[PDB]
Amino acid sequence: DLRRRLKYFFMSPCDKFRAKGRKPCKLMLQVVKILVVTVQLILFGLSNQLVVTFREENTIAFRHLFLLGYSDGSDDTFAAYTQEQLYQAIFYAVDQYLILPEISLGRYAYVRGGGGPWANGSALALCQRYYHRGHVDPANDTFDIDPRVVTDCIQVDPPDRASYKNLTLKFHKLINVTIHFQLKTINLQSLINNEIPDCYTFSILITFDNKAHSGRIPIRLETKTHIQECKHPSVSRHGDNSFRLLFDVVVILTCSLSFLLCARSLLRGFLLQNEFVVFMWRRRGREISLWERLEFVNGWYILLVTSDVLTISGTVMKIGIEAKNLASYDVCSILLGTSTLLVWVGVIRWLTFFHKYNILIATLRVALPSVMRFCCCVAVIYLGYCFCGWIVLGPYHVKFRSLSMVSECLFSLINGDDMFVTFAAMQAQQGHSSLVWLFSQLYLYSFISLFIYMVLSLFIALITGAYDTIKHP
Amino acid sequence: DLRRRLKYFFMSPCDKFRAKGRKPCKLMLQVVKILVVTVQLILFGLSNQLVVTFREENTIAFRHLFLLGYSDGSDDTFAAYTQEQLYQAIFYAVDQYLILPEISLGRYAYVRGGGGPWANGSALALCQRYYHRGHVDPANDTFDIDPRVVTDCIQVDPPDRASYKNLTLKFHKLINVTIHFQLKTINLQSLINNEIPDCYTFSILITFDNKAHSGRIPIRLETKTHIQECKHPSVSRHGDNSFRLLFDVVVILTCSLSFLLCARSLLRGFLLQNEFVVFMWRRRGREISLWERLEFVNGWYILLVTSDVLTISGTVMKIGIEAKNLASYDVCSILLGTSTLLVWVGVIRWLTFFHKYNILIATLRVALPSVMRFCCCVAVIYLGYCFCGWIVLGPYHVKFRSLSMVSECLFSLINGDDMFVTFAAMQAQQGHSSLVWLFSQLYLYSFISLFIYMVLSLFIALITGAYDTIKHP
Amino acid sequence: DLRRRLKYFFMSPCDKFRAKGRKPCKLMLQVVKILVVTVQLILFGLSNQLVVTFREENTIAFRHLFLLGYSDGSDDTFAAYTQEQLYQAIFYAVDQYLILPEISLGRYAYVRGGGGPWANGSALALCQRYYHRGHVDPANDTFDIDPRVVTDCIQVDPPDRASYKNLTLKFHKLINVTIHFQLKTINLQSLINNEIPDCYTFSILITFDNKAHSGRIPIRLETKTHIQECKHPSVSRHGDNSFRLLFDVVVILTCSLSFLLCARSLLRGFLLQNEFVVFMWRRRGREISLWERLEFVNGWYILLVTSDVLTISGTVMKIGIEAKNLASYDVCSILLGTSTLLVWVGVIRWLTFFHKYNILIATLRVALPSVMRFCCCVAVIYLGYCFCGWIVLGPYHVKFRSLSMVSECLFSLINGDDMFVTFAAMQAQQGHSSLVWLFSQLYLYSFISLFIYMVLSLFIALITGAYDTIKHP
Amino acid sequence: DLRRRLKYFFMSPCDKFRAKGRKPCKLMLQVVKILVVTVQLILFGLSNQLVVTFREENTIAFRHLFLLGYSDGSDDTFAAYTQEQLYQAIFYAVDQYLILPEISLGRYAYVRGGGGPWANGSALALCQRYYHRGHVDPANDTFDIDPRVVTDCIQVDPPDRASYKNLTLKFHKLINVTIHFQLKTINLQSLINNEIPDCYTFSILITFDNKAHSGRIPIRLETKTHIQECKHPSVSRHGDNSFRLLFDVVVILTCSLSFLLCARSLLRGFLLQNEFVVFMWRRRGREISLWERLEFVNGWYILLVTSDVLTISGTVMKIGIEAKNLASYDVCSILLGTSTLLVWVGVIRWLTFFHKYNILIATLRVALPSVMRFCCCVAVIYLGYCFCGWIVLGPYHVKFRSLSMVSECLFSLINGDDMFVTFAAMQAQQGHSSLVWLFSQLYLYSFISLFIYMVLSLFIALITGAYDTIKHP
Ligand SMILES: *[C@@H]1O[C@H](CO)[C@@H](O[C@@H]2O[C@H](CO)[C@@H](O)[C@H](O)[C@H]2NC(C)=O)[C@H](O)[C@H]1NC(C)=O
Ligand SMILES: *[C@@H]1O[C@H](CO)[C@@H](O[C@@H]2O[C@H](CO)[C@@H](O)[C@H](O)[C@H]2NC(C)=O)[C@H](O)[C@H]1NC(C)=O
Ligand SMILES: *[C@@H]1O[C@H](CO)[C@@H](O[C@@H]2O[C@H](CO)[C@@H](O)[C@H](O)[C@H]2NC(C)=O)[C@H](O)[C@H]1NC(C)=O
Ligand SMILES: *[C@@H]1O[C@H](CO)[C@@H](O[C@@H]2O[C@H](CO)[C@@H](O)[C@H](O)[C@H]2NC(C)=O)[C@H](O)[C@H]1NC(C)=O
Repeated sequence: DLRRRLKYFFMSPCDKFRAKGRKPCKLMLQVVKILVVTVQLILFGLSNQLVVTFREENTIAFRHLFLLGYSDGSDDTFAAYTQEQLYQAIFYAVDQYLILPEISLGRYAYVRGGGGPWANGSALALCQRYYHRGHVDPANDTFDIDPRVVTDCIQVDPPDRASYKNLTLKFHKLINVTIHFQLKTINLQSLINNEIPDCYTFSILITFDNKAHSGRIPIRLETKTHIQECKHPSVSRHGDNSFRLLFDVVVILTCSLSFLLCARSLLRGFLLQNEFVVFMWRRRGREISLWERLEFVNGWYILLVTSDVLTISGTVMKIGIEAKNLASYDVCSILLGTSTLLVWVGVIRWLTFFHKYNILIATLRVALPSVMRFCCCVAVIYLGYCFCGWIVLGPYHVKFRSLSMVSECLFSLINGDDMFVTFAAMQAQQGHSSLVWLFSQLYLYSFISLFIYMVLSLFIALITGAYDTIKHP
Repeated sequence: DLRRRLKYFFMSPCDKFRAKGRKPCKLMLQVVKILVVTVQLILFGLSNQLVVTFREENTIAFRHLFLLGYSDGSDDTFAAYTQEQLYQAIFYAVDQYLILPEISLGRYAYVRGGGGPWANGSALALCQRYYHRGHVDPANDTFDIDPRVVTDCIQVDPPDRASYKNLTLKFHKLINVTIHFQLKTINLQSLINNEIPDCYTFSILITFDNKAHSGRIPIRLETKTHIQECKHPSVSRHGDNSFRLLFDVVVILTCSLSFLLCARSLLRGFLLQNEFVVFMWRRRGREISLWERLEFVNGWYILLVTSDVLTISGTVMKIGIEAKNLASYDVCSILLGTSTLLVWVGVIRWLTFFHKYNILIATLRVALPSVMRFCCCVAVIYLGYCFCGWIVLGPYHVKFRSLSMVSECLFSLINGDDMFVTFAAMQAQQGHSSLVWLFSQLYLYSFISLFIYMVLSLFIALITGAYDTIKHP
Repeated sequence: DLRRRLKYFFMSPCDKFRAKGRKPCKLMLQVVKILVVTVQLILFGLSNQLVVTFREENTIAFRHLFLLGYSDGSDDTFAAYTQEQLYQAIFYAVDQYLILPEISLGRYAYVRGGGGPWANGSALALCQRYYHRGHVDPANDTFDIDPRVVTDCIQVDPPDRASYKNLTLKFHKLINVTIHFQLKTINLQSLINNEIPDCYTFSILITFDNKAHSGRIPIRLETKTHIQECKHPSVSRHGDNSFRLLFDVVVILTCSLSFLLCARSLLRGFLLQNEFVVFMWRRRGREISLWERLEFVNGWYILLVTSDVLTISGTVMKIGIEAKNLASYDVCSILLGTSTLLVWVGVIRWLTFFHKYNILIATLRVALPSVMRFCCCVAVIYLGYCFCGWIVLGPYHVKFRSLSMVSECLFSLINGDDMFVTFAAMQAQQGHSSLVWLFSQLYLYSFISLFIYMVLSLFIALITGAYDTIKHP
Repeated sequence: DLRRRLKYFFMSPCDKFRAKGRKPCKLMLQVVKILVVTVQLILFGLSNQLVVTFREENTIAFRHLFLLGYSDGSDDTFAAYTQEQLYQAIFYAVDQYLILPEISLGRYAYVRGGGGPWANGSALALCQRYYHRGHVDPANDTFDIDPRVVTDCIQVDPPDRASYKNLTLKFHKLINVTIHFQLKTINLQSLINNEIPDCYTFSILITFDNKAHSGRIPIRLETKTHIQECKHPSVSRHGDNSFRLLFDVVVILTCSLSFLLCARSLLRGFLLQNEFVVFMWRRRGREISLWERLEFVNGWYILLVTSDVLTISGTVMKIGIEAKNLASYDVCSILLGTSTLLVWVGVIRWLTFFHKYNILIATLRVALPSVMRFCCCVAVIYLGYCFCGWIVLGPYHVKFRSLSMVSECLFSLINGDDMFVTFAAMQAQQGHSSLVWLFSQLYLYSFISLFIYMVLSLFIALITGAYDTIKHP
C-alpha cells in the first residue's frame, strides 16, 4: 500500500511537480549556489593572487639584490667554484644588506633583533658551520674527522644612521655558510581591492651549501613570509567591500538552506528505508534487507551536504582573513576551490533521472568495481616500477629524482607524454655507465609497452564494456 | 502523382543528368570557387604578412633602442631592482629618443605634439604616478596612504636642429613611471607587392610598473600602430596589381552566382515542401508535418549561402583596404580565412549522395545529439575543474594564470599533452606550500584519470556506436 | 586439367618444396640482400656523415669568425639595431676575412677571383643595394621612391704577403648589404675511412637584410659547398676500402639475381594468366576476365624489382662517388636508404602465406579502399583548415609560418602533440588583436575536436572493421 | 584415485586452508619480502645517490675550474674558433691546475706520477697529436699527408711548495690536444649515512678535438672515477648502520626461505606431473603427454626463485660494498632495483585464482602468441625505417644521430610524442638540401600514418580480442 510512496520518493523533480505540485527548490538552489560560490571563489582569488604575487616578487627582488651575478632562470645552477667567488658572494650579500635602504626600490625595514636563533639580538647572522675537527689530507689518503658541527656566528647590525670582512672560511671542513636576516614591508597593492595593506616580515636565509664537499658550492636564497595586521594603519578609504560581504552572507545562507533540505531528504530516506524493511519483514522473511538500504540513501545529497559544509568552512576562513584574525590563504583557497568543484559536480544529481544524459555517471557506477579489481593487479606493477626507477635511475635521470616525480613521469608515460625526453635524458649522458643506460632502455621500453599497449587497452575495454552494458535503458 | 518530382529533388547531380540532362553547374562552380577563394586568400596574405611583419619588427627595434640592456627572449623577466637601475633605464630611454635620427637604422619621424593625453603639446611625456600621500614606515608598522593618484609629467621635446635629468622618483609611493611618444615611418616593403607604402604612426608606451610595490619593477614597451595613407606618395610604378583585381572580381562573380543558384534551390525546396504538406493533408490528416519540413531544407546550401556572403564581405573589405579607405587587416584576414575554410568544407555537399564517401558526415549527423547530451554532463565537471584550478593553482602554476589558459591546459591534458610539464611546474617550487602541492597532485591526477580514461573513452564509444549504426547502408 | 598447375603457382615455398622439391632461392636471397644492403647503407653513411659534418662545422666556424658578437643558438635573433652596430658588423666581417690565415684554426685558402658575379676579379665583394632614388620624409608624410635597385660594390682583395672603410650606407633607402667571398679547404677527416680528402670550396654570403625597412636588420651567414677532387693528392695509403668494394659488388650481384628471378616469376605469372583466360574462355563465355589478371600479378615481386633497381642505381651512384666522378651525397643517401627500407619491407612477401602472420598486410589490403574513400572527405576539411590557419595565423603563430609547417602542426595536433604550445603561442601575445586571438581559439578548438575525437575515431573504426572482417581465416 | 590430489595441487591458498588447514606461508612471506626488499633498495639508494652526486658535482666543478669561459648548459657548443682562443684555453687549464690548491673550494690532491700513459712520471700531460707530415696547401689544391700520428708531450709537474708556455701547435695538421691529470679527494658526505668516506681518484682528460679539421675545435672535459678505501681513516663514530645490517640479513633469510618453499613446490609439481603421466599412460595410450607437463610447472614460482636469487646476489654485492671489498654501485643498484620490481610483480601469483582480479595476466597469456606473430611482420618494417632514418636523416636530424636514438624517436612517434619537434628539426634548416627535406617529409608522414593509425590499431585490437575471449569465466 506504500508502493506509490516509494514511487514518489524515486521520481524526478518534473515528475514530482506533475504528481504533487512540488517545485524543484533544490535544483534552483543548486544553480544559485553554483553562481554565488564561483563568484566568491573569484573574489577571494583576487586577494589570494595579490598575496602570492607579493611574496614571489619580493623573493625575486631579494635574489637580485643579495646574490652576486644572479640572473633569472639559473636558480638550480647558481654556485661558487673558487674561494674568491665564495668570499665575494658572501661579502656582496652582507654589503647589499647594509646599503639596502639606499639602493632598494621597495621600502624595506630592518627587523632589529630578528636574525634567527644564531643571532644574539643582532639583525643579520653570518654563520659558518664546519666539523669539530677535519684533517682532510687526501694526498696521504688519510683523514681525521669529528662529525660534530661547530658554528661560528658573526653578528652584523645595520647602522642606526667591518667585522664580517674578517671571515676566515675553513674550506677543508666547511659544511655550509648561511646568512639569516629579516625584512619588513607593506603590501600596498592590497588597496586596489579596497583592503588594508598588511605587514609582511620576510625571513631571508641565504645558503652556501658545501655538504657535498665537491668543489662546487650551490648558492640559494629562501624566504619565509609572515603576514600580520599593521599596527597603525591609515587609509583615506576610497571605497569598501560590501560587494564581498554580500556574496559571502549569500553563500552562507544558500549553503545552510541546502544543508537543511538535504538533511531532511536523508532523514525521510532513512524513514522510508525502515518502513520498507518492516513491510518486507512482515510480508517476506527476516534479515531480507542487505542492499536496499544503500539503494535508499542518496549519495548525491551526501555529496551536497559535504560540499556545503566545506563551502561554509571556506567562507568562514575567508571572512576571518578579511577580518585579519587569521592569514592562511592557501588553506582557504584550497577549501573554496574544492567546494566550487564539488558544487559544480553536484548539479549532476538532477541529470541522473534521464538515461540519455546519464551515460558518464551510470558507466562509472557500473565500471568502478571492475576498474578497482583491475587496478589491484596494476598497482603492484606500477609501484615496483616506481621504486625501481626511483632508486636506479634517480641519480642519473632528472625526471626520476623523487618518488612523487617518478610517479608523475610514469603516469605521463602511460599517456605517451615526454617519452623522447625521458629517453634522451639518459641518452645525453649514457648514464655514465653503459650498464645503467642499457637498464634504462629495458626499463622504459618494457614499462611503456606493458602500460600503454596492454594495461591501458584493458582499462578502456573495461569502461567500454560497462557502457555497452548500460547502452540500452 | 508528384512522387517522381520528389525523387527528382532528392537525387545526385549524376542522377539528375541521366534523368533530365541537367549539368552539375553548382558542383563545378564550387570547385572554381575553391580555387579562386584560396588564391585570393593567399594574395591577401602577402600584404597582411607585410603589415604584421612591419609592426612586429618595428616593436622589436624599439625595444632594442629604448630599453637598457635589453636582450631578446627576456621580455617577461625584464625588470629593474635598484634605484640606480631604474634611473638609468628611464634616462637611457629618453636619451635614445633624443638621438634617434642619429643612431636608428629606420627612418623614423618625430610626431611633434603627439605625446599622449599627459602631453601638453610636447612629443615625449615622462610621467610618474604616485599616491597623493604615502607615509610608508614599515619599521614602526605604520602607514598613512591616500589612494588618490597624482601624476607628475615632464614634457620632453626633440630639438628642431636637460630638464628630465632632474627627475626625482618617490619610490616609497611610486605607482608607475611611463614614457609616451609617437614615431612616424613608411612601410617601403609594400613596394614588393606593387602597393603604395603607407604611413605608420607607432604610439610607444614604456611602462616601469611598481604597482606590486615589491622591490622589483618590470619594464615593458608596447606599441599601438595606426596605418593611414601617405599624404604625398610618389612611386615610379614598375607594375600594378591587375592580377589581384581579376581574382577579386572573379571571386565576387562566382560568389554571387552561387548565391543565386543556392537561393533558387532553397526557394524550390520550400515550394516542394509546401506542396508535399498540402498533398499529405488532403490524403492523410492535418498537422501531420513535423520534421519533413527540415528534411526538405538543404543545410548544405544554407552553408554555401552563408559562406559566399562571408566571401563577398571579405572581398569588399579587401578591395577597400587596397583602396586604402579602411585599413583593418585582422578583420579582413579572419573573414577571408573563414570563407576559405567554409568553401573547402562546402564541396562535401556532393559527397553525401554516396554512403561510402559519407562516413564522416553521416556519423556526425547521427552522433551529435548523443554527443551533446553527454557533453551536458561533461561540461559542468570541466567548468568546475577550470574554476578550481584557475583560482587555486593560478597564482602558483604558470599554465593556470587565466581562465582561457586554464581551459587550454585542461583541454590539452585531456589529450595527454604536457602532462609532465604541468606536474613539474608544481614540483619545481613545491607550490611554496606543501598543502597546495598535495592539492595540485590530487587535482591533476583526478582530472587526468576521469577525463582521459573515462570521459574520452565514452565519447569515442558514442561516436563509434553512431558509425556502427550507419555501417551498412 | 591445369588446376594443379594453378595450385602450384599459388602455394608457399614450403609447399613448393614438399611438392616439387624447389628450394626457396628467393627467400634466402632476400635475407642475404637485407644483410648486404643494410651493411652497404651503413658503410656509405660513414662517409656521408663525414661530408655533412665538415660542411656544418665549417659553416659554424665561419659564423663565429665573421659575425660580430655571434653566439650559438641566436641565428634567428641575430640583428643590428643602430647605424654604428651595422658598420661595426660589416667592418668586423671584412677585417676578419683579411686576417683569416693568422687567426683561423682551419687551413683556409683565398679563392682569388671568386667573389661572386658582383666581383670584378676580386676575392671579396662588399655590395650595398638601395633604391635608385628614395626620398623618405615621414615627417611630411611624403616619399619619392624609384623602385629600381642600384648596387654599389667595393672590391676587397686579400694581400699577397683601406677602401672598404669608406663605406657610406644609405640607410633611408638601403635594401641590403652583402659580403660574398669564397674559401678553399681540404676535408682531411676523410682519411679515417681510407678515402682521399677532397677540396671543398665554400661560397660564403653574409646578408644584412633591410628589406623590411623596420629599424631592425637581420644578419645571416650562408655557405654553398662545392666538393671536387684534389688536383695533386698525396697520401701514404695506410689502407684501402676493399671491404667497401666487396659489399658493393655483392649488392650488385644479389640485386641482379633478384631482378632475374622476379622477372621470371612475373613472366610465368603472365603466361599462366593468359592460359587461364583462354581455358575459361573455351569453357565459359568471353570477356569473362576482369580481375583474375590482377590476382595473377604478384605485387610483392613488382616491389622487389623496383627496390633492387633502386639499390643498383644507388650502388652505382655510390661507386661513382668513391671514384669521385660525381659528388652528390644527398641523392645517393636517399636512394640507398629508400632501397634499404624497401628490401626490409619486401621480406614480408613470404609472411603472407600464413594468416596468423599476415594480420597487418591483409587488414591493409582490405581497409585501403574504405580508408581512401574516407580520406576523400577528410582531405578537403584538412586543406581548408591548412590554408585558413596558414594565412590568418601565419603572421602571428610561429608554427603556422609556411604551408608545410601548417600541415605538420595540424598533423601533430591530430595526434595530440604540442597542443598547449600551439595555444600558448597565441596566448603569449594575444595575437596583438583580441579578434585574432578569439579566431585562433575557435579555429584550434574546432580542429582538434573534429579531427581527434571524430575523424580519428572513424579512421580507427574502419581499420578495426577490416581486421574484424579478416579475423577468421 | 589421485584426482583429488590434483585438485589440491591446483587450488587457492584459501581453498587449501579450508581443505587441509594449510596457512598461506608463501603469500605472507612474499608480502614481508616486498617490504624488506623495497626498504633495502631505498637504504642502498641513499649511499648510491651520494656516490653519483659526488662524481657529477666534482665533474661540474672541474669543468668550471679548468675550462675558460665555461658556462653551464653549453657543453655541446663549447668550442674554440681562433688560434688565440685555443692557446688561451690550454694555458688557462694548465695554470688553474697549477694554482688549484689556492683557488679550489674542494680539498683536491695532486696525484704525483699519475698523468696517463703519455706521462713520464709527471702529474700532468699536455699532449698534441698531429700527422707525421701534413702539407695542406688548399690554395694549390695540393696536399701531402702521412696518416701516422705523432704525439708531442709536455710534462707538467705541480710545485712541491714555464715550459708549457712554449707550446707550438701545428694547426694545419693537428689532430687533437689533450690534457691528462689526476686528482684525489675524499667523499666526506658519506658521514651523513654513518659510512666511512672513501678516496676518489678522478682521472681528468680535457680534449681539444680537431679531428674534423673544420676550423672549429670542440673542447670537452671527462672524468673517470676510481673509488677505493682510505688508507688511514679516522672518524669519531657518532653512530653505526645496524639498521642496514638488520634489513640485509632479514632480506637474505626471507629470500632463502622463499627459495626453499618454491623449490619444494617445483619438486612436488614435477612429481605430480610424472604421476599423472604414468596414470594416463596406463589408462590411455602412450606418448599422450605434450603440454600437461608445462601446465604442471608453476611459472610464478620460477619467477620467485629467479627474483630471490637476484635479491641474494644484490644483497651480497651491497654487503661487499659496505665492507668496501668491491665498489660497483651501478651493478648493485641494477640488481637491487630489478629484484624489487620482480618481488613486487611476484605478488600477482596469488591474484590468478580469481578471474575478476586476473584480467591483465589472463589477457597477456592469451594475447602474447598473436602479439608475437604480429610483431614478426611489424619488426621488419620498424627496422627498415630505423636504418633508413638513421643513415639518411642522421647527419641532419638531431633525433636521428644514433641507432638507439633513432629507435627511441620512432618508438615515441608511434605514441604521438615529439612529432612537431621531429618535423621542425628538419624544417628549421630545410635539411640544407630540398631533396633531403622532401624525403624527410615522406619518411615521417608514412611512418606515423602506418604505425599510429594502422599498426597500433591492430595491436590494440588483438589485445582487446584476447580480453573478449576471456571476458566471461
Ligand atoms: C648547515 O649544516 C648544518 C650541519 O649539517 C645543518 O644543521 C642541521 O639542520 C637540520 C635541520 O635544520 C637539523 O635537523 C640537524 O640536526 C642539524 N645538524 C646536523 C648535524 O644535521 C643545517 O641545516 C645546514 N643549513 C642549511 C641551510 O642547509
Ligand atoms: C599607472 O598607474 C595608474 C594608477 O593606477 C594607472 O591609471 C589607471 O589606468 C586605468 C587604465 O588606463 C584606468 O582605468 C584607471 O582609472 C587609472 N587609475 C587608477 C587609480 O586605476 C595607469 O593605467 C598605470 N599605467 C600603466 C601603463 O599601467
Ligand atoms: C638584396 O636585395 C636585392 C634587391 O631586392 C635582391 O635582388 C633580387 O634577387 C633575387 C634573387 O637573387 C632576384 O630574383 C631579383 O630579380 C633581384 N632583384 C629584385 C629587385 O628583387 C637580392 O636578392 C637581395 N640579397 C639577399 C641576399 O637577399
Ligand atoms: C686524439 O687523436 C688520436 C689520433 O687519432 C686518437 O688516438 C686513437 O685513439 C683510439 C682510442 O684511444 C685508438 O683506438 C687509436 O688506435 C688511436 N689512434 C688512431 C690513429 O686512431 C686519440 O684517441 C684522440 N684523443 C681523443 C681524446 O679523442
